[PDB]
Amino acid sequence: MDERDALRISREIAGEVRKAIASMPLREAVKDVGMGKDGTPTKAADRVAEDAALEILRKERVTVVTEESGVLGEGDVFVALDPLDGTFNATRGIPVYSVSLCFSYSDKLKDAFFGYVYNLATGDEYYADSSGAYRNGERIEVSDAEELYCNAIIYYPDRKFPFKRMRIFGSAATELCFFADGSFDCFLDIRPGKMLRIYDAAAGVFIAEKAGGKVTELDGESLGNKKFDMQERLNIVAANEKLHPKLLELIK
Amino acid sequence: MDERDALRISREIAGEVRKAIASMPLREAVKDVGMGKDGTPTKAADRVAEDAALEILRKERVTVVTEESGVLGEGDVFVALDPLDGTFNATRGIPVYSVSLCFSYSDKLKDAFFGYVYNLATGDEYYADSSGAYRNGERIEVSDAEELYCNAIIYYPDRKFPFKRMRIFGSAATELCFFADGSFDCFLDIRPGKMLRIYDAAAGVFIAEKAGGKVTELDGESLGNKKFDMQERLNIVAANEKLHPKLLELIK
Ligand SMILES: N[C@@H](CC(=O)O)C(=O)O
Ligand SMILES: N[C@@H](CC(=O)O)C(=O)O
Ligand SMILES: N[C@@H](CC(=O)O)C(=O)O
Ligand SMILES: N[C@@H](CC(=O)O)C(=O)O
Ligand SMILES: N[C@@H](CC(=O)O)C(=O)O
Ligand SMILES: N[C@@H](CC(=O)O)C(=O)O
Ligand SMILES: N[C@@H](CC(=O)O)C(=O)O
Ligand SMILES: N[C@@H](CC(=O)O)C(=O)O
Ligand SMILES: [Mg+2]
Ligand SMILES: [Mg+2]
Ligand SMILES: [Mg+2]
Ligand SMILES: [Mg+2]
Ligand SMILES: [Mg+2]
Ligand SMILES: [Mg+2]
Repeated sequence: MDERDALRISREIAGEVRKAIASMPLREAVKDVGMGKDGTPTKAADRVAEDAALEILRKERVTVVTEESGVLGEGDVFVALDPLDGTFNATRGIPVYSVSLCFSYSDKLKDAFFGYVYNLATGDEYYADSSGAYRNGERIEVSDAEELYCNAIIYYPDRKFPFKRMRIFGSAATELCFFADGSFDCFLDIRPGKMLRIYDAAAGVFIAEKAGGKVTELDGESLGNKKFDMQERLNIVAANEKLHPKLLELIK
Repeated sequence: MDERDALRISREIAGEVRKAIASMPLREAVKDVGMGKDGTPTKAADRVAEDAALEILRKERVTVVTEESGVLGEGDVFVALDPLDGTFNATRGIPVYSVSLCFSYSDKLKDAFFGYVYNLATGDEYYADSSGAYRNGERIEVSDAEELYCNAIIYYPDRKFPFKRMRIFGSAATELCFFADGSFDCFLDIRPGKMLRIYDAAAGVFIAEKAGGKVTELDGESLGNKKFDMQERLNIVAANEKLHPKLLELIK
């Protein structure tokens, strides 16, 4: 499987997940239907989305690490799948949620070859491959902002900060892309619990890097050894290479 | 002018604002075109929205307090107009922004008779009159949550807090409605600078009250005396009666 196969497969998945979600009424979608393998409830919305995605992915030689159903399959290509990221938004009719896919040539993030985030509410398509990062077919890149007085997405502000603005939308996959295209100057999940799972962030990180962003853990260590398994957890500091170290110092 | 007149006029305005905005490309929309009478730049998108709204409002015996153009007209009915609230979002293709209108029989919020917020990106319609609060025709009401461990919209988190989730979408008009319909358990703008302007909050406050929410200033004081002028500024604590005082204690 190569980066063109991946785009083809992801698009097909985005299409089916969109169909499934849309043909579900809010009152039915918000319902708890079971316990995710991740340890959090699976909403009906999560279930229908994962089903449509898994239906397509089983026809491939891959191992899938997906939020509601855990690890599936045997292949050597590894796929981190968030079938529905921003489920809380989705169930409230709030239009920020996406299906997220990252593909890797091993169970570690450093071997990622394709990242893909499709906003299921707006239809915006983000992906990145060896050629670069795209929003709706157009090349994107991170902003040139050098100042801490900038536009930040941050989980969670636990003190007074210097940012121009702070936002929290409730979907890291999509929010990493907001950073990837330059809409926001930086992205930060600095929650002490390390809440981010591999499928939440893998795609977005990959896209943001292709878009020129520097993306690390809290101390600035590489994300390269982050594993595609249910146990993996992440803190993230993303910014252009000039803003990035200023952020590291700010949270020290 | 009564509460049915206001509904008719607000809907007409929403339709025209959506038309005006949608007919503009992001690259043209995002441009600074002037200085608002509020003291912040007016984007192209802000200007075209305001123009559409003012064409319809100039034909009524009203005084309009609007963000980009300031105070206008001489009528005894006062209208707080945010022609585009969430402009930052709108210019970035982020689908959380609205046009906001509160109508009052005096220049003080205590005499408000109609509240209206129309999401320009999703078409959701929120309003409230003497009969209650509506989302897209359907009656709404705030959540019953009693615990601080709840779903919060808060500007801005500046210390560790007890909430289940924190969200910041960048449009208080819409976010006040998210609270009004129970999607979030509370809404807080506690910024030291007291940043909210009358047209940012008036409608949303009105709708949220009709929905059962208790909505006050920082110290629990009434909002009734808040004036429909450019000088007015607000901090907000909104919740159901049970949750509200717990929040007041939390932020002391
Ligand atoms: N983004 C796809 C459509 C989809 O994935 O739904 C395309 O451009 O064809
Ligand atoms: N991840 C939760 C929110 C949170 O706990 O940050 C959600 O479903 O949105
Ligand atoms: N998924 C959320 C929904 C809610 O808070 O009402 C939870 O139960 O934590
Ligand atoms: N990463 C989790 C937590 C959050 O964003 O609140 C999610 O995307 O929902
Ligand atoms: N919400 C209006 C339509 C609009 O204002 O655009 C209606 O119910 O017809
Ligand atoms: N009102 C600003 C955001 C903020 O200062 O919170 C904007 O949306 O442009
Ligand atoms: N309206 C914002 C836009 C931005 O921050 O890029 C500003 O005041 O500059
Ligand atoms: N633009 C956002 C935030 C702010 O301006 O304070 C609002 O007014 O709702
Ligand atoms: Mg789950
Ligand atoms: Mg998910
Ligand atoms: Mg997730
Ligand atoms: Mg302005
Ligand atoms: Mg505005
Ligand atoms: Mg506003």
